[PDB]
Amino acid sequence: VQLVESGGGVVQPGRSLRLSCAASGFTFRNFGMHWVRQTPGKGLEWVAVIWHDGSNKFYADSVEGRFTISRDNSKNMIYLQMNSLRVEDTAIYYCARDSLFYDHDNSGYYGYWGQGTLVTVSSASTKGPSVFPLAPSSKSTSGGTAALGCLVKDYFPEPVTVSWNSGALTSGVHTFPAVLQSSGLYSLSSVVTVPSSSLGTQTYICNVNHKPSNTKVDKKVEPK
Amino acid sequence: NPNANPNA
Amino acid sequence: QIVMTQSPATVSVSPGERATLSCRASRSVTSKLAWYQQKPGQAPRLLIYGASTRATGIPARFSGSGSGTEFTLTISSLQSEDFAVYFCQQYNNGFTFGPGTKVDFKRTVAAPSVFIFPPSDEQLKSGTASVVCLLNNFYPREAKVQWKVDNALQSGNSQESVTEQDSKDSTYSLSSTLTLSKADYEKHKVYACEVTHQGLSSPVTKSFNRGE
Repeated sequence: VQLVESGGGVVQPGRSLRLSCAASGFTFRNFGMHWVRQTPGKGLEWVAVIWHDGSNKFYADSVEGRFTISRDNSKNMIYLQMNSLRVEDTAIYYCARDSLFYDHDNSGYYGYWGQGTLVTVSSASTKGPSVFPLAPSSKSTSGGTAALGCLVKDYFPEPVTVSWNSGALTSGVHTFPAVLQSSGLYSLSSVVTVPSSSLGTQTYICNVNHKPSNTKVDKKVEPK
Repeated sequence: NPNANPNA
Repeated sequence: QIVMTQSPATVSVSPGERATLSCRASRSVTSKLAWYQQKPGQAPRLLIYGASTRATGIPARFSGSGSGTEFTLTISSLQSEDFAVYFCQQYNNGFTFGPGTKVDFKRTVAAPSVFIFPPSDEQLKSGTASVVCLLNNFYPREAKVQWKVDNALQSGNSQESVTEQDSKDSTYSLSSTLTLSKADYEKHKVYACEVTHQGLSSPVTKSFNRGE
């Protein structure tokens, strides 16, 4: 059993998009299919369900009138057409098959999932990040250990890669998951703890690379 | 009723 | 729609221990409830349907019980492979999921190291001030970070980010970023970051004064 989604990407709000999900390794015409979406913030949300023949369909209240689920039993496919997209529709969209075995008193759970495809509804345009120092100081030092880092602010889209001293510095590094700001631009911080002995005789440089905008920044971080 | 069995 | 609530948000388990996760329903869902396991980056995986029935290929240490409004997922002796998030999902009236419960590796309580980073002067010239407060290498995962500007408690103008549980340390690190306009930043003096955690006898405050 193999379910494979694709078709996602980045789109403006108010626009439209169609998703696809190929199904393999089981009798497709004998099962209803579902669309379920996941958000980092609202968790897992059911989207729609289509009968085994396309006969009956049901939609989540948040997408009724804007989303339409379809299937082709001769292609072993299932589609989802999204209309008048809102930024609140940004999620990972999974393909799910109803049931594990057939049963008419046991149905409505998802026996098999797809890997999922990501839909990003944003008005932001591609933009490189600005890199500011998280400079070490007396208030960044605890005992023999100092903290320093970089602030990779206001970029789009994901992801950015951050290294330290061109890969030489690995132990002690923490690159935090990016965060979506009220601007619609992403933002993260990378930090490292180093011995306070070396702040005078060791150069620390974070290497920020944002391939979506061909942006590469090296930033030396020295104490204040 | 969306919980009706959608399978065959 | 029907609301599934899960508690607690995180459970700390050592391999071989018993793990209990609770799922509650707004209204009764009879025995129409599922449990799913999800590891970071991967899609969910079916564990238990109905209320008690295991899926094909799920070890016997996974056991589900419950009826109507209160359900419980049990892992009799936790193993290497079970550190993940666990969602429940009802399919009696509609289809709704619980928020999820993280199961992580238990270790010694470790208080965080609290670090404060003022805004750079390069950023201040572009019009915005970002204040970053770092909580490094702590356990357990729950922590409360509170921003204070001239002793005024700040709410709604900060964002948090948390690492995964570390491979070797089994610790967490947390980031909290207070964002102010330049004009607002220069209207005030003291910028304090106050941290509450189980490993702290009393809350820890790290602060600086603008232009220090």
